[PDB]
Amino acid sequence: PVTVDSSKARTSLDALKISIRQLKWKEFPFGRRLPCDIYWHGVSFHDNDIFSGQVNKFPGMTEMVRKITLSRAVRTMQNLFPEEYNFYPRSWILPDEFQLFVAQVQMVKDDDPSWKPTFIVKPDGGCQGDGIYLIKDPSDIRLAGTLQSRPAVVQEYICKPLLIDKLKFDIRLYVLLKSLDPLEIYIAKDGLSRFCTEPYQEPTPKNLHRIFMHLTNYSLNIHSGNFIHSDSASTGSKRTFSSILCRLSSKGVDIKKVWSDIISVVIKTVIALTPELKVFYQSDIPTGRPGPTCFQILGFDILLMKNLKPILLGVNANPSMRIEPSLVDEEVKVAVIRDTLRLMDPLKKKRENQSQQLEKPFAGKEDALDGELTSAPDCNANPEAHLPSICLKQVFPKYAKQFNYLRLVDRMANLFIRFLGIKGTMKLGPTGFRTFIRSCKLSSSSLSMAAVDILYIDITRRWNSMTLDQRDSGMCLQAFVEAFFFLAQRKFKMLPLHEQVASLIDLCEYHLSLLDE
Amino acid sequence: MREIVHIQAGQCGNQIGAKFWEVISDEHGIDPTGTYHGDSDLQLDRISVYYNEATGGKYVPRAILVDLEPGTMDSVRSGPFGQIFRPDNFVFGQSGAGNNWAKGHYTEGAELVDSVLDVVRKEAESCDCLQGFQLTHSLGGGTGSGMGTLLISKIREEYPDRIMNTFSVVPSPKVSDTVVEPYNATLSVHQLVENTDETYCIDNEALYDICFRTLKLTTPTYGDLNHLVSATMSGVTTCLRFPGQLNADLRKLAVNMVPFPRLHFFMPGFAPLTSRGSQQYRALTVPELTQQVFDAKNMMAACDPRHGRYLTVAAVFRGRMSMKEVDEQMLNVQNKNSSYFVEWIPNNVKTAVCDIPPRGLKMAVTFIGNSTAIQELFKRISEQFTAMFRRKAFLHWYTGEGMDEMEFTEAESNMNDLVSEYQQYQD
Ligand SMILES: CC(=O)O[C@H]1C(=O)[C@@]2(C)[C@H]([C@H](OC(=O)c3ccccc3)[C@]3(O)C[C@H](OC(=O)[C@H](O)[C@@H](NC(=O)c4ccccc4)c4ccccc4)C(C)=C1C3(C)C)[C@]1(OC(C)=O)CO[C@@H]1C[C@@H]2O
Ligand SMILES: Nc1nc2c(ncn2[C@@H]2O[C@H](COP(=O)(O)CP(=O)(O)OP(=O)(O)O)[C@@H](O)[C@H]2O)c(=O)[nH]1
Ligand SMILES: [Mg+2]
Repeated sequence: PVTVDSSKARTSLDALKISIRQLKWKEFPFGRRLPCDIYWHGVSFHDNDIFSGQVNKFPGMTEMVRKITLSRAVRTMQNLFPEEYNFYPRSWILPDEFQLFVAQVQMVKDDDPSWKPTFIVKPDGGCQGDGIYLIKDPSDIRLAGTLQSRPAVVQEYICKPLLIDKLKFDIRLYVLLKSLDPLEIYIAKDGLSRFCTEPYQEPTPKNLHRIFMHLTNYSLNIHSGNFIHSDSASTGSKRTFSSILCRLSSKGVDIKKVWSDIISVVIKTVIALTPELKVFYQSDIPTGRPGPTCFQILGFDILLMKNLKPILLGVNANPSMRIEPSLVDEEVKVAVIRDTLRLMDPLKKKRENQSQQLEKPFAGKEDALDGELTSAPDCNANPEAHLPSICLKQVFPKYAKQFNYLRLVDRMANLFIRFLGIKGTMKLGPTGFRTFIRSCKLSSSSLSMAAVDILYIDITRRWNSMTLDQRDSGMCLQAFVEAFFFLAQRKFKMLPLHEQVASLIDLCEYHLSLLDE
Repeated sequence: MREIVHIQAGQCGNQIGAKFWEVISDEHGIDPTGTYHGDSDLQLDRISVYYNEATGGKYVPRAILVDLEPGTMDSVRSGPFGQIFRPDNFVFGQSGAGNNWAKGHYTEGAELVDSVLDVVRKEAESCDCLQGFQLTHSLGGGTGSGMGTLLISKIREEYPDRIMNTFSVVPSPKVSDTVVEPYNATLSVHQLVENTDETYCIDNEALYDICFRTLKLTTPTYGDLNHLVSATMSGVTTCLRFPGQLNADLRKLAVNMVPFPRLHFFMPGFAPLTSRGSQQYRALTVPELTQQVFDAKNMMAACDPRHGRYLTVAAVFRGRMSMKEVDEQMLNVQNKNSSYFVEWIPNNVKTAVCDIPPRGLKMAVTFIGNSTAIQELFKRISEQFTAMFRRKAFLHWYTGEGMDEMEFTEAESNMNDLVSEYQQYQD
C-alpha cells in the first residue's frame, strides 16, 4: 500500500484524510523514521528533511507566489510578449518604482485629461486582504509612517468586472503542477466562486473605503453582516464555478471559449513562472544526488470581466484546503486531492510497464491440441472503478499550435545553470559570465572584455540595490534575463524583439553544440 | 574610525604578523603589557584603527591568529609582544594539515572556519566604521593556502563591500622546501583573483637578495625577512593613522592602482635601506629615496620589471618634504625610463605624503607597483605544475580528500587566463 505522510498537512489534513480513505491508502499522522512514498506538507518544502519519495511542495514556491516576484516575471514576459500577456493589469513596485509610476500617470493624464484611473495598493507580504486599499491619484499613497519600508505593488484596478446578482465575484481555481521537466499542468473542471457582500459600483472617491464591495476575500467578507452561508452549490456568497458557468450559458454565453481562455491564462502564468522554479530545483535538488519528486496544488485567483476577459489577481502557493462542514468546499477540495493522489500513485508506472511487457506477442512454432472447459476467472477488476471521474482534466501541456512559441525565457534558462558550477549556488559570478561569453563567442572587436565586465558590474549593482536586502552577492536569474536582452539587442539589428533573443538563443545553442561535439 | 581586522594563518603568516604587531606597537607607543608610554599625542588619536580599548587604558590588538597545529600558537604566545593578544582570539586545531591543500580547504580545516568566522563577526561589530580586512599567509602550505582561501571566500560572502588586501608569500624557483608546493600554489591563485582587492606578492628569494646585497648581512634568518614585510605593511596604511598633505587610504590606492578588475597583483618595496657601515657616506634625500625604490634589485618580488611595462605605481612618502621635489623627481622618473610604462594611461604615478616619519628615521617611502612582469611569477609555477600532472604524482594525497581531477585543470586554466590577461595589455 502507498504510504502518505500527513504530519504537516495543516489545513489540508481532513480533506486529504478522506481522500486517503477513498484510495485505501494507509497513513502516517505522526510520521516515521523510514522513507515514505508521499510527503504532504502545508506551507514550506523545507518542513521535513526528505531524501526520497514524493513531496507536495516544490522548493521555494512561497517566494515565487509573492506579489513582487510574480509581477517581475509578468513584466518580463510582457516585454517578451505584450499582446499575449495582457491579462495582467499594469503594475508598479513601491518604493522602487514610485517615480516611474508618478511620471507615467502624469503623462497619460496630460495626454487624456478625461482619464480617471483607479489604482489598488497591495502589500507584498500581506495576506487575506490586509493592507490592501484603493487610490485615485499617486499623491494619495500614504508615504508618511513606519509601514512604508515594506515593498508594495500598485496595480491597475479592474473597475468593470462581470456582476452576478449585482455582486462582483472572483474565482479560485485549483491547478496541479505535476513536473517541471517535462512540464505537466492539469486544471480542475470546477472551482470556488467567492462573491462580494455588497452591491458593486464603479470606484468613486466616496466609496473607496468600502472594502466589502471592492474585495472578494473570504476572510474579509465572512465578517460582513450580509454574508450568506448556503449548502447549495448555486446560492450563497460561496458557490461552485461550474454552476456560475452554467448560469452564464443559460444567457447564451459560450462557456467553451471561456474555459479555453481560462486554460490559456493559467498555462501562460505557469510557463512565465517556471524558469525560476527550475533554477530553485537545481539549487535545492542538484542533479546526480538523491532527491524526491515534487508537485504542487496552486490556487489561481481570476476576476471575470463583463466582456468575458479574465484578469489574474493573486496566486497562492498554499491555498486554504480546509473543508470546514461546508458541502461545496468538501465536494471541491476532497475531489481535488483525490485526483491529485490518483495521478501520482507510485505503482501506476510499474503497473503500466508490466502491462506493456505482458502484451508482447510470442510468435513461433504454431501447434494446437484440445483443451476442455477451463474458465479463467475475471481477475482484472479496476481498483479505481468505485472512484468518481477525475475532475482535473488532462489539458495538453504540449498545446503546440495553441502554445509553442511561449517557451523563450524557459528555453534559455538552462544557460544559467550550465555555467552555475558546484554546490548549486543561487547566484552567478563574474567568472561564469566571462566563461559564457568565451563559450558562445559573443565577444568581438565591438564588444571587448572591459565592456562585458562593465555591463556585469552595472547590472549586478542595479539588481542588488533593487532588492530589499542590499547584499545580493552575485547575479540572480532576472539580471541574467536583462543581460541576455541587452546582448540580443546588440546583435541582429533592425529586427523584431521576438526574432531577437530567439536568434541569439539559436546562435548560442549552435556554438554549444560545436563545443561539446 | 576606519578600523582594519587582521588575520594570520599558517606558520609564515603567524611569524610575519608577530613581527608586524611588534613594529606597529613600537610606533604607537604600546608596551608589551598593553599600556601606553609615548611622547607624541598623535600616536593615540587613531589607535582605534588597529587596537580596541579595554579597561585600565590597556589596548588590545584587533588580530585573529589561526592555525591547525597548536605548537606554533605557543610560539606566538611565549615571545616578545606576545601577552597582548586576546586569549580567545587564538583559534587552533590538532594536526597541521601537512602540505595538503585539500585537507585545509575541505576536510579538517572546514570544522574550524566556523569558529574563525564567529571571532571575525565578534571583532567586526565592535568597530565604528570598518574599512577592510588584511591577511598574512603563505601560499604553498596546507593550512595557509587552504584555510586562507576558505576564510577569504566566506568573508566576501558576508561583507561584499570592504577592502581585502592580502600579503602573501609565493613559491620561489631557487629556494624550495616542499615537493608538492606548486600544487597548492596553483590551487590558490584562482581563489585570490575573484575574492581580494589588493594582493601583495612576496618571495623569499627576493628578500634574501635584499639582505645579501643592499644590507650586506652575514646570516639572514627569517627575522630580517619578516622585518622587511612588516615595514612595507606598516607603510601602506599610514595615511589612516597619522596626518599629512596628500593623504591616500586603501580605497584611493585601489582606485588609482587597478585599471581592470583582475589586475590587482602588485609588487612591494621600501626605499630607505642601507648597511650599517654606509649610513654616513650617503645623504638621505628625496632623490636618493626615489632612486632606490625604483631600483630593480630593491624589489621584494622575483620578477624583473625590465621585462615588462609598469601599468601603474603608487608611492607613499613619510616625513617632512616639499611637494615640488616629489612631483619633479617622480615626473623625471617617467621621462627617462619612458619605455617601461604603458602609453594608453598617462601619468602612471600616484603620490601620497604623510607628515610623521618612522621612528629613528627622517624620510621613508613605501612603493607599490602593478607591472606586467608579475606574469613570470605565475608562469614558472604553471610549468612546474605541468611537470607534475602528465605523470600524475602525489595526486592521491589530494584525491583522497574529495578533490576531483577536474578542479586541477580548472585552476590551471584560470592561471593561464590571468597570465594571458596580463600579457595582452603589454603589447
Ligand atoms: C644605527 C642605525 O642607524 O640603525 C638604524 C638604521 O637606520 C638602519 C640600519 C635600519 C635598521 O634595519 C636593519 O638593519 C634591518 C635589517 C634587516 C631587516 C630589517 C631591518 C634598524 O634595524 C631599523 C631601525 O628603523 C626603525 O626604527 C624604523 O622605524 C623601522 N623599524 C621599527 O620601527 C622597528 C621597531 C621595533 C623593532 C624593530 C624595528 C620601521 C620603518 C618603517 C615602518 C615601520 C618600521 C633603525 C632606525 C635602525 C636599526 C635598529 C638598526 C634600516 O631600517 C629600515 C628597515 O628602514 C635598514 O636600512 C634602514 C636604515 C639604516 O640602515
Ligand atoms: N619569509 C618567511 N617565510 C617563512 C616563514 N616561515 C615559513 N616560511 C616559508 O613559508 C613557506 C610555507 O611554510 P609554512 O610551514 O609557513 C606554510 P603552512 O603553515 O601553510 O603549512 P602547514 O603548517 O604545514 O600546514 C615555506 O617556504 C617556508 O620556508 C617566515 O617566518 N618568513
Ligand atoms: Mg606547519
